[PDB]
Amino acid sequence: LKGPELRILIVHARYNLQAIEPLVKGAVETMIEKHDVKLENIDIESVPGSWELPQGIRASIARNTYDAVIGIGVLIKGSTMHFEYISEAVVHGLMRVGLDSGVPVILGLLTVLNEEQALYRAGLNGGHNHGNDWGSAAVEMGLKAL
Amino acid sequence: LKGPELRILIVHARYNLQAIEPLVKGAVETMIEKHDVKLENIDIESVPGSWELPQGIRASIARNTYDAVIGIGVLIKGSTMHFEYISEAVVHGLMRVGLDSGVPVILGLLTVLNEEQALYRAGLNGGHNHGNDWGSAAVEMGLKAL
Amino acid sequence: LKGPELRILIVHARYNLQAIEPLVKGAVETMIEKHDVKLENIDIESVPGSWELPQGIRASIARNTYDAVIGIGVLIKGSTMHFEYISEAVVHGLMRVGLDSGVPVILGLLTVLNEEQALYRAGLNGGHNHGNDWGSAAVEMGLKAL
Amino acid sequence: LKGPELRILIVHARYNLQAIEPLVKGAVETMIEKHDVKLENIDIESVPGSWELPQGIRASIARNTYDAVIGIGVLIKGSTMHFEYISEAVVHGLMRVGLDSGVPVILGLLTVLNEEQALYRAGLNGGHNHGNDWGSAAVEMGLKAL
Amino acid sequence: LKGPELRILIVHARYNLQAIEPLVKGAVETMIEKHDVKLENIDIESVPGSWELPQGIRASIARNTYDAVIGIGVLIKGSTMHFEYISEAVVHGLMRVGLDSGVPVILGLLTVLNEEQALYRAGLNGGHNHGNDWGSAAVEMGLKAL
Ligand SMILES: O=Nc1c(NC[C@H](O)[C@H](O)[C@H](O)CO)[nH]c(=O)[nH]c1=O
Ligand SMILES: O=Nc1c(NC[C@H](O)[C@H](O)[C@H](O)CO)[nH]c(=O)[nH]c1=O
Ligand SMILES: O=Nc1c(NC[C@H](O)[C@H](O)[C@H](O)CO)[nH]c(=O)[nH]c1=O
Ligand SMILES: O=Nc1c(NC[C@H](O)[C@H](O)[C@H](O)CO)[nH]c(=O)[nH]c1=O
Ligand SMILES: O=Nc1c(NC[C@H](O)[C@H](O)[C@H](O)CO)[nH]c(=O)[nH]c1=O
Repeated sequence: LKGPELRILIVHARYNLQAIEPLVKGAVETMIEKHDVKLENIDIESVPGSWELPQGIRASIARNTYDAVIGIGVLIKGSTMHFEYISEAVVHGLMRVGLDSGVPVILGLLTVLNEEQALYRAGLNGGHNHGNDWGSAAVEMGLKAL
Repeated sequence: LKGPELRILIVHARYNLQAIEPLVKGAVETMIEKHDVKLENIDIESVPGSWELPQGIRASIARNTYDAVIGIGVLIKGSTMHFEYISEAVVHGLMRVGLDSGVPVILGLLTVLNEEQALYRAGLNGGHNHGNDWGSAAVEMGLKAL
Repeated sequence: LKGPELRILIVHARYNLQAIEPLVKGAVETMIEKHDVKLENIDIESVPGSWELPQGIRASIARNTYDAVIGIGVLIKGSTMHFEYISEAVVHGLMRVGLDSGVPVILGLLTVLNEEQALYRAGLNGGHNHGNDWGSAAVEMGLKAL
Repeated sequence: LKGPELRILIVHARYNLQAIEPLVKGAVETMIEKHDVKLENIDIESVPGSWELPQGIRASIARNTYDAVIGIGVLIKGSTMHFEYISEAVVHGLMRVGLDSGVPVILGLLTVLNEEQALYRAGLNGGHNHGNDWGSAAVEMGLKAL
Repeated sequence: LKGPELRILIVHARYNLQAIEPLVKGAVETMIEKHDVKLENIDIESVPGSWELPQGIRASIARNTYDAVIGIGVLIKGSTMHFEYISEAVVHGLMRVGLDSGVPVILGLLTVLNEEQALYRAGLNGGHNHGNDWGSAAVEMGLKAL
């Protein structure tokens, strides 16, 4: 599946940047190299934390036109219930924004127990980079939308 | 109950295809063989993962007209909280799409602890294929809708 | 409280019929015998499972006019997380349908760990039939709605 | 803070009346004695159970005009998952009704493990009556609304 | 990032004031000192408890115009399930208000097991004041909104 005409938006948070960067890279590279997406057609915005993800995406969806958007963030369990509540709220938020707008929203949210799990799913320490999968999913949903 | 005039949509994810195929088959066969649904009147779309299910269904519901739709996906517990949050979000999502559109959405989502449980509910290893039940449910809700 | 003019709708699922029948009976009998509701004024629809409850109710609410509706279903914990997710989604769904329509929706949903608990709350094995309470609640909310 | 002109609505369920009455009293008395709210300006409706709370409040909010409303109910953990699902649904429902209507809805819902805990929070057995706090909150939000 | 023209709203609850004051201070000081936000351009409202947070914010969002709002509250686990249900409802409520209005809502909600954890995240006893981070997040989201 190739989408030379696809316009993709990527909004990522900045918490746990060590895990986030590889994820964004994987997503971008895969779209470009495996799906012929054009670098100029990929916008990359960022927000402070995962909580801002739904809101950041919604604001951008109103500004420009995209065929698909990927929300990327990394939530790690802490000592409080903060993680549980934010996670639940962000996941529902992302789903709402996609259903409300009609624009496919790909879930690049990692909700892990600790750092190691995040890094692993970002392709480090022998793991598989999940951003790659998200890249392909974005392309696919973008096309099926047209 | 027979629905020769019913138009049914089936959207399934592609994760855990070993479990998904039998489910789709069961659903289709049952509708055709037990309810006189016409093969030509059954559309089968697919999406990457369960997360795309609500969005895929919504997009299609807008394109064409269906009497009922079946969302099929298989979520398996992993090492992180990913499973819990995606499950909760997809289930609420599917319910929303059905209530928003007025089109009956049948739940063919399996949320299991491991592969064996999925395969079992797909009719393998002595289990009962749940896709069959979903097929009948779709037909029934489609008729009651008219 | 008597509601001779009340029009009540009862939508019940068909899973765990052993527990469902007594519940419907209790609800109907109580409304008729204790509240003077007229048998002709009580519609009884059914759907495959609890998941279809919100959707079934919504469809009917659009067709005819009712003063109150009772959603009856029985969900039993199985081996997977299926029970937890369906339960949460159905409960939110029923609440939405009632708030969206302005029509009182009485919760006749049992979310139990096993069969015995269901049967018991259906008035068998020394238990109290909860359908009765639901019957009275429906009548009361219907009147307060007018 | 005094609100002589405030019109307050109180909707309470009837389950666990032993705990509910003290709560309503505390709320009413505090508003009157500490905030100069007029007895004639306080409406008190009731519903069967906590599930009817959101619906009861919504119906009344449409009938008359209020500056604030207090939802009072007592949910006690039983042997099934009933408590968990009803609790979650009612809390979300009350929040929705307030955000939808723009009318402040004060949470006078107790979600406890057993009777003792309820009675205690109702001011009995050495406890502090929480209805009092709700009374003050209602007055405060009602004023800030104007 | 500097926002001399930004208008920021801060709504905080009054429960656990020992933890709330430092949080508000941190937020305000950071915006002013690190982002050139003007003291006159920062409104600070308050509400009784965290439950009133979404409602308070919504009311204010309707009155005036803000570029971003920060919701600050502290919920501590008690002996009942009260904490769990209020937390879930408030977090979803805040997300809704931001998505509904299009105005960025920063989450300054602490959901902790005990006081010590709250104080610690408020910058006391060797901890880092989280209000600071919230201040920067507000400024950032406010600008990206314009
Ligand atoms: O706290 N842990 C995390 C976190 N908190 C930041 C929050 O999303 C937000 O920026 C403000 O709290 C309120 O606006 N954000 C993440 O993306 N991952 C975490 O693991
Ligand atoms: O991860 N496990 C699973 C899964 N992840 C895929 C996800 O739904 C989606 O494709 C992207 O994450 C975000 O768009 N999807 C499933 O259907 N089952 C699983 O068991
Ligand atoms: O599975 N257990 C149960 C159940 N599944 C059926 C489901 O509601 C529905 O019919 C289809 O899954 C998707 O449309 N329905 C119940 O009322 N109780 C249960 O205990
Ligand atoms: O069951 N326990 C409780 C309860 N059930 C009643 C329910 O709210 C309703 O009246 C009907 O079920 C469906 O309409 N209601 C409460 O306020 N507290 C409880 O502790
Ligand atoms: O109870 N514990 C807490 C609490 N209850 C107050 C509640 O938010 C509200 O004021 C009324 O209950 C209903 O309107 N509020 C908090 O901000 N933190 C807590 O730790």
